[PDB]
Amino acid sequence: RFLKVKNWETDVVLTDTLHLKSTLETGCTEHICMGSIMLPTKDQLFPLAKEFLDQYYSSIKRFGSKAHMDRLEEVNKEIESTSTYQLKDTELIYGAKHAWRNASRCVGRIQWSKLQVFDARDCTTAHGMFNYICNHVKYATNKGNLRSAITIFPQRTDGKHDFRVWNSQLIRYAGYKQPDGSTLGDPANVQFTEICIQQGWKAPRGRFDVLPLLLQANGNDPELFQIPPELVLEVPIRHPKFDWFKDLGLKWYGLPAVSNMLLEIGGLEFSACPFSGWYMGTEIGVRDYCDNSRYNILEEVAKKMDLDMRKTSSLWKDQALVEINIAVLYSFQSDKVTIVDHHSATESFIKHMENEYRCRGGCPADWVWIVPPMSGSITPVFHQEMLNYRLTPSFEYQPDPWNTHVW
Amino acid sequence: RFLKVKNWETDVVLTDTLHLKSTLETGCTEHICMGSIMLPVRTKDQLFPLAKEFLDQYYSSIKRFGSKAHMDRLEEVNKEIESTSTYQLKDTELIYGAKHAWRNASRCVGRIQWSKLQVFDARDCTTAHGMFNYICNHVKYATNKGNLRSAITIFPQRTDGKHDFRVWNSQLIRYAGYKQPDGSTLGDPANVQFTEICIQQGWKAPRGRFDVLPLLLQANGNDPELFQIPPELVLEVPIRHPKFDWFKDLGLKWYGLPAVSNMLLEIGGLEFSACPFSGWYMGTEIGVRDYCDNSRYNILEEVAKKMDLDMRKTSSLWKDQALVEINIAVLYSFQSDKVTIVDHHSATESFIKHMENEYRCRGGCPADWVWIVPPMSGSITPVFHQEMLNYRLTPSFEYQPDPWNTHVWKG
Ligand code: HEM
Ligand code: HEM
Ligand SMILES: Cc1cc(N)nc(CCc2cccc(CCc3cc(C)nc(N)c3)n2)c1
Ligand SMILES: Cc1cc(N)nc(CCc2cccc(CCc3cc(C)nc(N)c3)n2)c1
Ligand SMILES: C[C@H](O)[C@H](O)[C@H]1CNc2nc(N)[nH]c(=O)c2N1
Ligand SMILES: C[C@H](O)[C@H](O)[C@H]1CNc2nc(N)[nH]c(=O)c2N1
Ligand SMILES: [Zn+2]
Repeated sequence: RFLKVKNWETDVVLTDTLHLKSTLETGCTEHICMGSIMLPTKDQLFPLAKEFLDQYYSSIKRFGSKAHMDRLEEVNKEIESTSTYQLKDTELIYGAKHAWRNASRCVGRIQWSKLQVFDARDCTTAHGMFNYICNHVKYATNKGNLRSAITIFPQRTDGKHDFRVWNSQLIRYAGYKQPDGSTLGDPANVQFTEICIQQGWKAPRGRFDVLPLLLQANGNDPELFQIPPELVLEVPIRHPKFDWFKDLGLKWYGLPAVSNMLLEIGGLEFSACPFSGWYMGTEIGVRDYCDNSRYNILEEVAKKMDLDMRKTSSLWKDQALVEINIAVLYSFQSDKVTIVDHHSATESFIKHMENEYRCRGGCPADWVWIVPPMSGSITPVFHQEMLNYRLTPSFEYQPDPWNTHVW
Repeated sequence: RFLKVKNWETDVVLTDTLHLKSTLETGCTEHICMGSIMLPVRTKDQLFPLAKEFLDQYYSSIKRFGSKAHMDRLEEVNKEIESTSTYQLKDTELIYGAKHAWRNASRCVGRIQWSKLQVFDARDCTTAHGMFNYICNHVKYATNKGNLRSAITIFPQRTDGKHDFRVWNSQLIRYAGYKQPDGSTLGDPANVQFTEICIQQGWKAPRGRFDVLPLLLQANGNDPELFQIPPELVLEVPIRHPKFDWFKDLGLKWYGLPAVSNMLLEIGGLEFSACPFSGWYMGTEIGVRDYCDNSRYNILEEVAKKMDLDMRKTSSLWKDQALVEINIAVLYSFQSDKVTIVDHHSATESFIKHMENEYRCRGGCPADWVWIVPPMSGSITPVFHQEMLNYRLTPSFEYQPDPWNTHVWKG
């Protein structure tokens, strides 16, 4: 019932009580741990509503008050009458902020409470969606001084009228499968890019083509929009010592903005809720650049450093990896685009865990995702036991829309 | 019930049926995953099912399930349990059991080698001098002048829990740590406690940075006894770097032979509380963890100083740079001295092949991602992108409490 987590570097022991509130399931059993798997009615709705409003009214220290009881009856009467309900602005902001607070895979949560929430529940068309998104992009980018934000389109109704952003990120690069046999640009986005072309996009067929938005409103067929180029801040990648690095033609965008997830607050489902923060360096340098199935540039870089690639044991991949990552961080810092390195981000998360344990009785965390994909054991999160459990409000995956949507 | 695991780099999808033969629990529930928790006297009643289950596995593997030899062995074990309250394994059952414990070790990336294991049966051992001799022979055979060979030595099983055989050392070869009055540590901070015990038991500590610890050996539940491994048997590698000539002047070396001596081997319900085993190192065990943990030799600062990295801002990745050069040095040193070692690229690639073969032939390969992914350069190794399923098969290696916490001192 009370659970302990030890840090094996500092011997610090923390007691988790928060997990008893856990309200969704993990995919694990006593017979099998699924910790490393990527993806494991009016009656239903009121408990969910109650559960959330109880926590909300607890947070403003008004639990069991008149205002609390009144709201609970209001929502009860709204559900029984309308089969759903609407969140007050204060509730909405709280729910979004907590969805991030509870994201067990997010290392950047020390920032959870500084989230700008843009209420787009009045949106009705894809064109409106595009306006709301451009404003989000520009507000968050902030000339390089990045600011966390989320924009929240209308909640699901009968699920025949969903709002969806088809892009997986607001800003991503196209991928085209070539007669050659290889892949030009980002191999992660072939299927979506093809979908764009099929809906009508004029693809330029470059390596770093910013994808168009594909926006679905009120269950309708989605439409294409190009984000004003002047709103998409990009960074050319150079190395502080290797002059030749720039000759790779590498760039990345400043704004990371996940657009394909579902926000669940008090039982209500917000299927279009793009949110953005700022990058940890390894996300681009290790994953985007080096993943065999991504831009996969290790071989090229190594050659330019003139390393012995005859034998795995010269650690040439590791040598090139560090340099690629040094360059990402240098390039962003020099251009004054907010970025954080894995040492600093994981140290911050450790301070955040301790705060959550002391002020909330715990912090759900998924070690598999929290430990950076390079230099794991020299960051403090490596040695930190973590308990992973599912709290609501939350962000959830949802099927890619082209699998669901009927045209 | 079938379970799928996907590789996100290759899209290879595998199907596990083997998790169905799982007995022991995980620590996880439907409501909480404990997959990153480090550490998540049997009756007759409990013993016979465990025996039967083991002997069923064994007779299947030799293609003799349900033979007369199979039924007779069951009945013979049956009686031995009913009459003596325990039982003895045949040599072949022990070999098989020790190999399977390794095969089943979900946190071990080196399992492609599981069927090549030299088993030394030390169940006739009765004294701590006896154990010492057994362990010297294991050390010599395993070392093999640098061409390392996997081996395990198996001392008599637990009886009433009052007569346990234990090796108090966590590894057969490890360096002393000495906490100084000024609060700093000389040698390996990981071994301070055990070092103190050794000194308390009467070891004369040389007090250097790399002193091989004496063996501390308990036989038959008796108080343990100190023995120095003959230095001629302790293969060491001095650490130097291929391009950086100042690296040797750091004064570093390490031992060639990784040999865990504090785990418990469980076979068919029987508990073997002293069962030291050894293989060979993956380079990152020394260069990432032994040298670079803040709680260990903690050499990252000194190395980066000497490389003249920019150390004012963590964002130079000075730590990451030093870490790679240290690990380059470790592998270069071992290879140059012809001591067996494997890098983390080669080991993880080998593990992925092992894992697919295991799915094809055994219907599964239980695997702990937290432990299998190397502690540097995780995502440019093929395990990072491999979904794994973690579950517990017997035979197995388990932890046990350190014996200085449980031992009843005789005097
Ligand atoms: C502000 C700085 C932020 C940093 C440094 C950061 C960092 C990260 C990183 C490194 C990951 C793992 C990424 C991967 O390997 O794909 C991640 C995942 C995640 N982040 Fe954060 N993030 C930030 C902002 C935000 C915000 C504003 C939100 C939501 C409002 C958010 C929600 C999430 C969620 C739900 C995941 C896991 C998603 C999944 O399971 O696929 N992050 N974050
Ligand atoms: C042949 C060369 C071997 C290699 C390269 C290898 C590699 C490794 C590594 C890197 C670890 C994780 C160690 C740590 O991070 O502390 C490990 C764990 C483990 N190894 Fe292997 N190993 C080898 C041989 C063996 C042998 C011979 C056995 C026993 C017969 C064995 C049984 C285990 C077990 C039970 C664990 C997990 C221990 C735990 O749960 O803490 N290994 N191995
Ligand atoms: C806000 C934010 C801040 C930050 N620094 N980085 C990101 C991008 C990393 C990220 C954050 C949250 C969710 C996802 C999607 C991960 C994913 C999902 C699926 C379905 N398949 C994958 N292979 C990967 N990616 C977003
Ligand atoms: C045969 C073998 C081959 C190889 N390449 N490496 C080793 C040494 C690594 C190892 C293998 C098995 C068990 C342990 C003990 C790990 C441990 C456990 C706890 C509870 N705390 C720790 N700090 C460390 N370490 C052994
Ligand atoms: C807290 C965490 O589970 C712990 O530090 C583990 C993580 N993964 C590991 N992996 C290996 N191979 N060895 C270890 O000691 C650890 N330590
Ligand atoms: C199989 C494994 O679960 C998968 O590779 C995960 C591992 N850890 C990760 N960690 C982060 N931060 N992001 C990822 O996409 C992944 N992929
Ligand atoms: Zn689990």
